[PDB]
Amino acid sequence: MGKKLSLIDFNEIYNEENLITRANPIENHEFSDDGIYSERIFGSYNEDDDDKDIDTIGWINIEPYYIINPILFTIIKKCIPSINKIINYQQSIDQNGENIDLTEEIGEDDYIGLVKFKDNFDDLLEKYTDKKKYQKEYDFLIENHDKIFINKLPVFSHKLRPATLLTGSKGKVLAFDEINNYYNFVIEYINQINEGVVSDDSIDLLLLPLLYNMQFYANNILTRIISEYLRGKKGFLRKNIMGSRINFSARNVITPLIGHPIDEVAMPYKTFAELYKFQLINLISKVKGINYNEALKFWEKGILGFNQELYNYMEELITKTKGGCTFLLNRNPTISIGSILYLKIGLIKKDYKDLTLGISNNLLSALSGDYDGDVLNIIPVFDNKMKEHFSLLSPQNFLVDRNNGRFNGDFDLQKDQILGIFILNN
Amino acid sequence: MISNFRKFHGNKNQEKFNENLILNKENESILNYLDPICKTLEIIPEITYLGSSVEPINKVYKFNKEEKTSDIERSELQLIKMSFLIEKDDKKEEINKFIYFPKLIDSQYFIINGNRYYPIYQLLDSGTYRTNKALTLKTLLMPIVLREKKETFDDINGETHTMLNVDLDLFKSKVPFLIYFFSKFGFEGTLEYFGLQDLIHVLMKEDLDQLDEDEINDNVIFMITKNISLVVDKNFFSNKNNQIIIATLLNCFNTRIKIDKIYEKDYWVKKLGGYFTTNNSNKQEKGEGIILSFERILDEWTKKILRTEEKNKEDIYSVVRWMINNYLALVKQDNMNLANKRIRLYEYLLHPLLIKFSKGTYRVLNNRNSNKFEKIKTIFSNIQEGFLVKKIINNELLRYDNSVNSISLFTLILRYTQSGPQSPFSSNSTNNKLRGLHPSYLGRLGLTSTSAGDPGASGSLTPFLELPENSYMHFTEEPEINLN
Amino acid sequence: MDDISVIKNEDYEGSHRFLAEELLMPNANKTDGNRSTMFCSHLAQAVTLQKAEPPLVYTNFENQVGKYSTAGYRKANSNYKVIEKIYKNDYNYVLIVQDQETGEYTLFERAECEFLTEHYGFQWDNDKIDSLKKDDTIEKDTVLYKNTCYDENMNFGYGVNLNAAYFSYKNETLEDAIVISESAAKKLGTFSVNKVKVSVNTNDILLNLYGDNENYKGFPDIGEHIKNQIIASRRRFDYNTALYELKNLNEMRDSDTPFFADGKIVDIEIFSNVPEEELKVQKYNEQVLYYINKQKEFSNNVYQKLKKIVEGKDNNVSDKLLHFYNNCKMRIDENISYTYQNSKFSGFIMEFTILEEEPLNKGSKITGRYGNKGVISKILPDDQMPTVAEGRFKGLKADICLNPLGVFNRLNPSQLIEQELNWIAKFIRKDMEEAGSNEEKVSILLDFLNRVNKEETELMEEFINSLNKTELEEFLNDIIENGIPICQKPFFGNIGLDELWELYNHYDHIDYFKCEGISTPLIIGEIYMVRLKHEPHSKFSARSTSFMNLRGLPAKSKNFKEHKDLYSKTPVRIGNMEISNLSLTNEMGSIMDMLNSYSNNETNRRELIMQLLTGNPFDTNIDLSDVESGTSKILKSLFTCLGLSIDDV
Amino acid sequence: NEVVNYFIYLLNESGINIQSVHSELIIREMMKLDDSDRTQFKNDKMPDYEIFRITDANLKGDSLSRSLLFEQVKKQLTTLDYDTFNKTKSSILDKLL
Amino acid sequence: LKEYQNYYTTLLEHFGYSNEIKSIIKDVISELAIFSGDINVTFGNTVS
Amino acid sequence: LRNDQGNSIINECSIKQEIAKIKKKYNVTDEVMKEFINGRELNSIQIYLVKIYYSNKFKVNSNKNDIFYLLYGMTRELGEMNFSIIPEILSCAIAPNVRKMNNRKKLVDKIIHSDK
Amino acid sequence: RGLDVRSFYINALGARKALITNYQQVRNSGYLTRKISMLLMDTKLIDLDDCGSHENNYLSINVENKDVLKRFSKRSYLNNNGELVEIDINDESLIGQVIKIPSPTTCASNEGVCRKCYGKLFDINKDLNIGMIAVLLLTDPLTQRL
DNA sequence: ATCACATATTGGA
DNA sequence: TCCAATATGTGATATAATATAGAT
Ligand SMILES: [Zn+2]
Repeated sequence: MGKKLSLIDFNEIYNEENLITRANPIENHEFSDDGIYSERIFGSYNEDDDDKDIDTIGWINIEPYYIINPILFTIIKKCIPSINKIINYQQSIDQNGENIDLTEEIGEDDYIGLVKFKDNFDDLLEKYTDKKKYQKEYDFLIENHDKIFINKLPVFSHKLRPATLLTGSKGKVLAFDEINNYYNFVIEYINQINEGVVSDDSIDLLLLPLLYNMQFYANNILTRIISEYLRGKKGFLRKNIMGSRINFSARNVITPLIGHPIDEVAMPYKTFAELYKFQLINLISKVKGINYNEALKFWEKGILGFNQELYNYMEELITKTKGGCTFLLNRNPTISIGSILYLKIGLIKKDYKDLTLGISNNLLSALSGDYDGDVLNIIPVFDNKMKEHFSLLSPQNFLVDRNNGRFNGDFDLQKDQILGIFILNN
Repeated sequence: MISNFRKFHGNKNQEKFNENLILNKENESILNYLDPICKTLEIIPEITYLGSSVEPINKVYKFNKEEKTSDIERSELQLIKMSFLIEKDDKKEEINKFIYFPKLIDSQYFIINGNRYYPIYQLLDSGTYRTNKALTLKTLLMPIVLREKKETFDDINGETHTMLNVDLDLFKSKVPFLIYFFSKFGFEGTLEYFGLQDLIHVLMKEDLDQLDEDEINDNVIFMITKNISLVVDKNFFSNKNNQIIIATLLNCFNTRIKIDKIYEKDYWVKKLGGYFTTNNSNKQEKGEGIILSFERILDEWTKKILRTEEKNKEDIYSVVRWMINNYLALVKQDNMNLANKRIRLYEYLLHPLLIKFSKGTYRVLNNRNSNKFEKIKTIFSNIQEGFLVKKIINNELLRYDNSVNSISLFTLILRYTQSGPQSPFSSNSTNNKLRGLHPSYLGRLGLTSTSAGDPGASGSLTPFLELPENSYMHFTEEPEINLN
Repeated sequence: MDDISVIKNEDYEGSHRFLAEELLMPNANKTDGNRSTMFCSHLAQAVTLQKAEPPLVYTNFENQVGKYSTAGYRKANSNYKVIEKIYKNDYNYVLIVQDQETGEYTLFERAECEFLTEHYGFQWDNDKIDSLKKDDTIEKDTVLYKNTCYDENMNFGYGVNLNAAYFSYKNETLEDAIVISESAAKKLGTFSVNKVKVSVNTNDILLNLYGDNENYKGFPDIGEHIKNQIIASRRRFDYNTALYELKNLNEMRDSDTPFFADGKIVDIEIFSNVPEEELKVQKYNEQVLYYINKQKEFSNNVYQKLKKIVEGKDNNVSDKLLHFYNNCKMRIDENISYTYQNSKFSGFIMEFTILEEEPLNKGSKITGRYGNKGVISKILPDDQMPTVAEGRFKGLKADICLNPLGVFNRLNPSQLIEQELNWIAKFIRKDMEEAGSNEEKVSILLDFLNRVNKEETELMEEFINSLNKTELEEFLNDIIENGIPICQKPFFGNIGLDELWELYNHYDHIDYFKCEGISTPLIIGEIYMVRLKHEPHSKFSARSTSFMNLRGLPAKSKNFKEHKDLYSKTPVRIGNMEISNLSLTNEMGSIMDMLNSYSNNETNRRELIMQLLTGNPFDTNIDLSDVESGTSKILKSLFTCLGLSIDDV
Repeated sequence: NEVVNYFIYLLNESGINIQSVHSELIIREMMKLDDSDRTQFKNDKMPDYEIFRITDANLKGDSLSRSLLFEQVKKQLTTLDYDTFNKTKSSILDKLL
Repeated sequence: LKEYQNYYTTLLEHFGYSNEIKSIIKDVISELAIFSGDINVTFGNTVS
Repeated sequence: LRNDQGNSIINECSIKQEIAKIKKKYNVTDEVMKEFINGRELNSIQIYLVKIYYSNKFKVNSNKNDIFYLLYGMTRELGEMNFSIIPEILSCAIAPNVRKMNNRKKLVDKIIHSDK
Repeated sequence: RGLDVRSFYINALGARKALITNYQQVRNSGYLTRKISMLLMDTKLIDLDDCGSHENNYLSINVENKDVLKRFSKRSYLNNNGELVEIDINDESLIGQVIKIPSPTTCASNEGVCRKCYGKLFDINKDLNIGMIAVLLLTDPLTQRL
């Protein structure tokens, strides 16, 4: 009950098998198994035999050096201003070569480096934190002191990072999202930092700016993951977490239907056939005494042109189903009540050319739509329990206007029916 | 027969379309628009523009065993030869580069990669268009914008006056135009360029005490500092358009100043360089490079399309003088009046080549401690025959023929759009005015031809419209304001 | 504001320079701006009609629009002499000609249909160019090939003329819908052309869908029509599966890839990178070899016949002719290699042009010239429709019936005006027919015209005086039966309310038609109807199971574009607003089951498909697993890379 | 007390016919109790509360799902300005995660 | 005609908002609509 | 885009229906299939023959147990027919060191001349 | 009767205004309804007669005109005896007065709204989600009217 | 590019 | 000396169907 955002320590999750050592993705004209597109770790794009889920996570180990956790970086930036000058390393030299900066215009804490920053993090935090405006952030940093510095960086599956090895006449081409570049960059840096012995003293100008640039690249990785993969209409949050592309869906034009109940509609041949295809294959396999693949052959032959046997099966299914082969009809935009209606199929149209959902006229006002040709979306409901659950969207439940507890005029007579009744009674 | 009478009535109709307008796409030639873009590279002193011409297309096939390949998709194109000459350290090399360009088909279409693409006229302001607190002139690459700021300055007698200080926002910095003019000509040369050497003077406090009361009665005095002051004639101050220059001059002068500093051109160059960068040692070089870039902002095509007198079209400084002295009148002009607008066709097709050339020349100008000849070669290293065609298609500058019927007169031939390269229109809300209709559109632009997907961005020209011949496809021969 | 003050009504007197598209709309003075904008969009949304007719009520600016639009007709601007004619197919040939004046050589190609985009195109009337033989002469103005929109005398018509009435047919006209008779539905038919490419490699082979045991044809010939809505089908060949799958190559199997299209073939072009000898060996691709040899023979003919013209130094050849000759010479040249999408392709690639006649169907949109959009609700027998049984006009039936509720509210009075004028034109024509004197007929006609448009009256007087007596009799008779042209210019020369008042008070005999079984006496009259591009086939989609994305979630495929599928199979998106509306039902478990089984979870999807495939067809009850959804896995991985992990409290 | 009256008066001015109970629910969801406990309404006097705008209401609220799946994901995950880590309240929209 | 809705409302209150009375309301709406179509086709409506 | 799932599910359910038919027809228990499968390894020629027999009905599944069930069903149905050697071929196991039979010109030409 | 060229310009300008308005409202309506629906999605209802809400805590409303009285139907109010009693919309005695009413905003139940604070409409709308009903009822007429 | 939100200087008081 | 105003800069964010394609 409920959801809580929690910080995670990658040290418990890390698996040595999912370790990337090669920054260059291509090796001998094929994708490297030690790169960011590793088929052994992440999986294969078009192979069922690999059997690697998208949940698989990869790791880049920056040991023995450490880095600021990017997600917390922003918070730290408010507690310790000008942290960027502190983590970056800069030193000047004389003609003879002696360090000549003399610290005339810079604070003693600035330009020390990321390693000095980690060594002096506590006292610097006490120096630059302002309680009045950042006491809560400083407390959060105290509570999560372990998560502040990390040595391992995660990289998500290559199926989410599109990578195509296309072949061109003049030259081969590689299509990748920019995020990959950043990842690769990090790897390269750590390699050039680890090939040199860390115990042996080396020039700081060769090592510390590399760490600062690595931190910048990791910050950009996090920012790009948020700004591309996880935010907006394009983002996985709005697109596929709440919404989704739905199988067993149809899109049909609307036309007036006469002489039928208000919740009963006429459905064209092709749409009902494809939407209810598997049930029809079951029925054919039982009726004709053949296996399911031959029933699929018969359905394939019947979807081309009108077949009387297939339409007889369709009407049999419409009549004998318990719930009644019901569906949900929606008109975009669904900005009003009654935009989505739980309706029932009562007739399968006998003409292959006719491809129009026959909807009742009284249903127009609830849908807030007209016969302008705009397409309505149809989602068939199969499960009986789901039928009883979505029956609350039936026209009967919307007959009672929820504002006043009275009869809803949206389901009453339209203006033409009103003219007819008025001529009759007045 | 009824058909006979229909044909007779149709042929006897008095009102007839302008055939020349229908086939105006035939009139446009690629070389005339291509010459200025090639000339842009003459910024580099070594580059010399020999010229551009169409290479003969009369080539005939010959039986070969070379195993040549041909694409299944068919494209009808023409080839343009561009000839440049580059000389470095008395070593000269002649460079010839060929670019493919769409060839007109059926007098109104192009065929590229097995697809029917039809070009579309774009509607753009002629020059000096008005935006909120600014006057803008659009050059080929960098637009020149002048922004006005309402400022208040107290008279020496204590009576405050409200004036307008105008400044340029070129190179991402708000610099007064007087700074540029001071760096170019000096303060004395700047006053003489505007012909104001008799009207404005700068003098010492003791000299002010020496001046008689009649001169104070005939002049307006603003003390820059306690030590030095400025005097401007009252008749000059009576005009607000002249008050603009005085306000800019007051904003330029600083409290820490010297008479010899005002006389020093290097001080103005240093102030400009300080506007752009804070490094004191290279401020002079920064200002010099900025003045060079300012000289290079103007292009010859912009000179030609401008309707002002050629005396004001000699160089960029003349254009800024013309704008500033007529700023109050030019600012009070309608952005949507068709007389202030024009239509263009082939010009927006050549813009990617201009962008590529500008990238190369920015590389060469900013190159440090390397062989100049090498970078000049890199300018034309990857120029390929299919570059222009690919850039035209992929950038979606050309419109694919989505026509559903045979009627093409109103869906393709007469289609105008505000969107495109150097777009004055965008999907943002404040541009709503551009979507609307203007009374000057009557008799020239269709009133109900807008598209429902993006209202106001698209429309159709009236068939009875006649553009003035030899008027650069402007709607009107002369602009809205005639500067009487 | 006062800016509009610049507009002077006196300056635009007797002028139509402000009108553009609206020029094709009669009585544009009376229509509102919204309906006019709708008409301007409809002109683009219009489709070519097989039975196009010139408008009965016209503006006379229409023929100009037809002339200046160059996509429908071809004109040989100079005088030409036919040098030669060479046949690629029976439907497509090429004419090499020479300008008699300039001396340059030029080219003219013919074809049964022209394709614009998608499935939109039109048929041609190639009779004028087909009458031309070698050494014939083309004049300075000649229509070599024309569209169906243009008639014999180059009159241009974008739609048909249909007898309409404002009627409420069993509430089938609610909102705005149209019920049309079958006879009128025949007149509202259009063309559908499709350019479908099927690519064959060495792995896949074609199937004997067309022909018998002796004759192996995998695709229809040029003259043949499509059967079973399949242009072809291909099977991948592998030696392991060859023993059983290759047998019965005549019938379809589940492994085959089919290609869907419907109509009549009119041009096939095959580009082959395979050695011709190997094709000679293969029996299944024999038809491909035959058409390859046909193209090569046509190119050999053009080379042999135009080498003297192209390679003559003292000769001028048009760039089109030169490019055509060069392409054919490349095709006949050895070591020729074809590339598609900048890539050498295996096997061959076949491009088919398919043409069919598609009629009016339910859901198809037809509109008038005044923004009166409408969707065809019912196509009914012409007998089961309003028929008049009183007076001289007995037996007349209504071709279309329109909604009469909000005609005034739509602010489009010109619809009613056109209907009224054609309705009174019916009476004028009947009065002409009853008279036995030709002079009396022309007197009645000139009277009515002078009452409507005076300039048309003067022009018709001149035209009648110029005609021969037999030609005048033909004119009168065809006017009596087919209809009378009436001119209502858009802005100046239109017929207003007072003119119609005068017309109605003069013709006292004219009154509403009393129709069978209908109490209200109504008016029937011809108005112009055009067909719009939007149709039930345009946005129809039906997906059950289709290709899954790389992320395991449903996504669209390009199969419908490549004609590999019959319907779109495009997945619908459940929006966030749709989720909010569905949340009215407080059964979030059922909504989550819907989304998981249809999209998010693979295991639930497989379970659903298995339950529907085997079990009780009439009572379907499913039990779903609680395995985490793939969307939840992707979310978990992304947040893990962020450094955060959502955990339930 | 005055925002409900302003809402009803503006509804009458616009002609929109919606019962005031639904409008009261709309306004109730916008307000946030400083105590964040409904039981304080049982006390004698009205508890401490603060009414927010519709965008700030769910962002400054205590539900993780309706805030993460709505607007400003970046500022929620990077900064604690919205106190996102402290949110623990449940929602039906949680099942979509 | 304006009172028709009221009747329906009272109907919903008279039978205790039963599901059956709601079904009957929907049936009455359908039948009345069919008869309205009949009246409209037999007794024509026209604008001129 | 990867391949669609529905048609593969159709084929797999057809295979399951066939093995259920086989189990019901001969009253097969797990012990009888164990007797037929006792110490039996996968044979390429055997899976090829199984593909050939059911080539009109479905496509073979990857699970070896399903293929062995289909093997027993094919063996029984072929034994009902006059065919005799092929069931025994299915029952036995192939040798790991498979040796291709040298080409028999007399036998090959006799088969070529055969009317079948 | 006809039109003039100046009148035609005015008419076309109005039509362009209408199209621009439609284009912008297409974008605005979804945003507004999305915010309100996302906030009110979690509104609930419980079957408890009395939540213990204080009578003094019941907020007040001014019966200024007839429409304000029309807004409150199936709504409770406190008489001068001190007992909760239903409101009858037809009675005009309440006009010109200020009445304190049990309100959903003053509900003291954290689990959900009680039967008293929602009113007698509870049993009618208990089948569907309440906040969604509310947001739809507010968002449809407003956007359509605009 | 519109709206919000937050700093940086600066003329002003 | 301080400060509120101005100004600059930062940051989120955006409809609806749809034609593709940088030396030897
Ligand atoms: Zn309560």
